Amino acid sequence: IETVPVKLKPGMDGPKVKQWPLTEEKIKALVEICTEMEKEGKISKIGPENPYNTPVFAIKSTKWRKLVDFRELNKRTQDFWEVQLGIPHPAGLKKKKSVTVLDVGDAYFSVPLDEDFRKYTAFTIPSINNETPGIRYQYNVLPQGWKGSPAIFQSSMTKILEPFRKQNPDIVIYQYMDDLYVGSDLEIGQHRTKIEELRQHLLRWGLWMGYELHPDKWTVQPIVLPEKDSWTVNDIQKLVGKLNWASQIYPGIKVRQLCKLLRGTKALTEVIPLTEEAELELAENREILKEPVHGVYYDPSKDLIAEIQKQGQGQWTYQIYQEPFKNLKTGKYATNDVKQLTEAVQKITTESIVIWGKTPKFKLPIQKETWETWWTEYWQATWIPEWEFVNTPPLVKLWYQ
Amino acid sequence: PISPIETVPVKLKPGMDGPKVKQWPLTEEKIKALVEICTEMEKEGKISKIGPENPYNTPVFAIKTKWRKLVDFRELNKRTQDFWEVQLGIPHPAGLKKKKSVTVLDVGDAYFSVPLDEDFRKYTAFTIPSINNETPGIRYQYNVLPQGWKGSPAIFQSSMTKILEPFRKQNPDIVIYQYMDDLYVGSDLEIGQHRTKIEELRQHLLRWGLTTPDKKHQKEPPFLWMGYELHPDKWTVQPIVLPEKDSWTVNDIQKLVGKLNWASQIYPGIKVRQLCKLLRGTKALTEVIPLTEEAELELAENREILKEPVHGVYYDPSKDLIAEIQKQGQGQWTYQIYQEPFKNLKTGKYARMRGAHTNDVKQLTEAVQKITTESIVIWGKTPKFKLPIQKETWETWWTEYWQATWIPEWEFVNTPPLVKLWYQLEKEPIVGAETFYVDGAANRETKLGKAGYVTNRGRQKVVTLTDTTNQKTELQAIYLALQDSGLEVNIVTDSQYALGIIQAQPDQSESELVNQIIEQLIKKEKVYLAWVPAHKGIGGNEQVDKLVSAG
Ligand SMILES: Cc1cc(C#N)cc(C)c1Oc1nc(Nc2ccc(C#N)cc2)nc(N)c1Br
Repeated sequence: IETVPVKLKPGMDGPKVKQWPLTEEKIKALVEICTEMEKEGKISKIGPENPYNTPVFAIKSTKWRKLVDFRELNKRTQDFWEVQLGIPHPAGLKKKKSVTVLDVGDAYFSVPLDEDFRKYTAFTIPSINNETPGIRYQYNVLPQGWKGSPAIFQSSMTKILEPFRKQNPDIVIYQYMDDLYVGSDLEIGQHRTKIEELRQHLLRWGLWMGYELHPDKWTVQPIVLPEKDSWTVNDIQKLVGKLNWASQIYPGIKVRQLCKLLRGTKALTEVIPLTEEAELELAENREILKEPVHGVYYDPSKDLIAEIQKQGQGQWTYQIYQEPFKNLKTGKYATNDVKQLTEAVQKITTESIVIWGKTPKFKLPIQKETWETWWTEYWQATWIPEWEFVNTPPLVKLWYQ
Repeated sequence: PISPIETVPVKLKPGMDGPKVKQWPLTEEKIKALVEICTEMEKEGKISKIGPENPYNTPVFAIKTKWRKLVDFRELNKRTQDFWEVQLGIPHPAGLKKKKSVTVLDVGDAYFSVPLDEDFRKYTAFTIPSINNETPGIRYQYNVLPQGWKGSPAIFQSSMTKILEPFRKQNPDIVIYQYMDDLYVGSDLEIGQHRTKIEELRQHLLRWGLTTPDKKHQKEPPFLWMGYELHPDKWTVQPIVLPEKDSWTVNDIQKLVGKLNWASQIYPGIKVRQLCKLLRGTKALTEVIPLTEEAELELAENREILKEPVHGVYYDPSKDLIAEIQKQGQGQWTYQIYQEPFKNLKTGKYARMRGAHTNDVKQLTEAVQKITTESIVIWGKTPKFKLPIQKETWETWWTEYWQATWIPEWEFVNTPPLVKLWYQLEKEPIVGAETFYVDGAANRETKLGKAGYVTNRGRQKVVTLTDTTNQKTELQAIYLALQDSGLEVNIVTDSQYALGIIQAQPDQSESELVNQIIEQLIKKEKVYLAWVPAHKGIGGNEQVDKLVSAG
């Protein structure tokens, strides 16, 4: 075809991002893959006159697949993939009974890439012990990972799906990066049969989460207040802190009564008996906390942020919000920390996409370097969200279950 | 010669035109030398004469020995495209495989041997001025990589890599390491079968415009390379001499820490901490620093380690790496990495405080993480560790700590001092233990503070502090509960900050206070520590808050 011209356009210059170290086996996989890609005309060796660089890694079940971190490039191309060739996101999508995620990235290998943009897709396979200088390539065709690729292709993506959509008008199909999200209120065998049908449309033309997703079964995790026969002073204090915190998100919470309960200067171990009203308040708060937050609404113009807390014993908790503590969804996830953490990250990101058509920035409770070393080992998506490292303030841990 | 290899396109920076700098008038000596150097270069095709239509210029100078052309590409460099960094790192001897014979070839007039993009040559124009700038100068521009230009390093290396590409394919046995003008070649061929293969290369390089020195102007072991001393089946660091000095300047200590530090890649147990402490406080480079006893203590222990030489072994990609760590003092960790027991591939140290307070267990993990990345770089694989911490100490810490922490394949080795958490806080409040509601206020303006407590057994103390913050007070208030209290105590606070510190089980701090508090927590049999919101009228919070609110 003819190639859609692209631009960063102002005084954002392209990406100059260091290549994180890779294990021997990943490096090999990567040269094996990139020798083929060169063969097929998808990428070309480049010379030193290309100062740009984007990191690449390899990931896995039985075959290795190549993954490129276009996070910066995406950041610096924002105006083009968002405002100049946006893909609208359908609100309908979360409401569906079953959503199936399908990889379509192999499509982008058929469209070529604007010749004057190619320079920005530079990456480096590096070498063990820095012995050799490291093989430099760049993309000639639309790359998987860059949010520009589905921007371009949507014109094509639309023609391919036209009949399927015409014949299935209650099936909602959404494209995010390399994947297609396909939602129905069909019964599962039917939902599943329609997915095969959809695959075959694609097959002419060229083509943690278990199987499908179930967005209509996606209820938030309430902040939960222990029920208790018996109450100690400690227990009330824990309870007062835990509600006093909740007040600053949930409108309607009240603590007065329990503060009454804590009258003097007493021992923590000392038991203290539930009041008439004190009990009344408790259940009244319990009720508020079950229902989501009144007042909090998604602003598409602000970034989505995601916090995660290690709850111990294979459990994690999480919150998505735009302005701090004003939560838009809160949740939960259930063999080693980093693995578990990267699964949660993929889960939370997947939901985030279904709901808002955008990935959250993560606040990860882990040492940067641990994470950078280990994340690629279990990661299995084709996107990579943005992330920063953070120390979980120990109370927030406690206030979520 | 001038390689036939195709050129690399080059371009000025987007909003920029090439330089138009004025040629300062030169002396005749220099005029003469330049004319001389320039004709000869002209005659080998390195530069070509041009007219006065070419409107670009750079300055030329000559320094003495015998004469040398110095061009100043300050403007053209500031004005020329950026490029990719040459090498992303430097190989480590530990990562190298052993070799029977090695040969180090040097490429002659390297840059001048590689062509410059025709389109770019224009901008390299320079001018030999006439005596006292009466008449028009002689104008030349470059046909090859000029010396001092921003692009030369990179373009040379690519060129050389392209030129080697085939030869490597054709000779998978042999190995070549390209750095700058140098090539470093090695094989496990026997000296004559090797020497021949060198030749196929030298001719190979000539076939492409690159000349090298003749068949008996080339070194024999041990090779000196990037501060290392490389031998066929071993390596170590170029020789380290620690000066005997009755008086140490800042500079002297600076250079020593450098050498020791460099030394620590193979000599185990080098320590540099007490020497580095001397460097705190901005002092002149010539200022003499009195050695403390502990620095002196350290300097001799380093001398012992260094007295007899130590070497390291090369890597064998069939066997596993085993990495051992030892705690050699406060904040000081030392490691050695090997494949067969005690044939060390390399050695090293870690001594880094991340944040303000920390504990041995956290430190050990930081250390593991550092060595893990380091191994990916040098060997492409991570090791098996042999750590001085009980699996059960490690288990206890990770599960109950809120950060995700994960270390790969390891084992406990009993090489003391052992890593241990020195106190553990209780999980539930203690019956028959006194409860200290503690608090701290501080006037933000007088900076006086008040640190106090109230208890459920009636006690109340309220001390007065001077120049401190809110943070310090709520910490002084805890120190107090722990001093005045018994072997088991419950302590209630409104500071999340204080809780933070302490919940993390520190055993080391940058605060003197927190170190006092740690001492105390080590003495206790039991501690439980709880938090409540400030100013919410809580039983007991409210009472300390009153007592502590004057000022
Ligand atoms: C060949 C060579 C010589 C010198 C230099 N000088 C420096 C370097 C980086 C070299 O490259 C390599 N050397 C070795 N092992 C090795 C073994 C013994 C000796 C000796 N003596 C030198 C190198 N392995 C490699 N893969 C590479 Br690449």
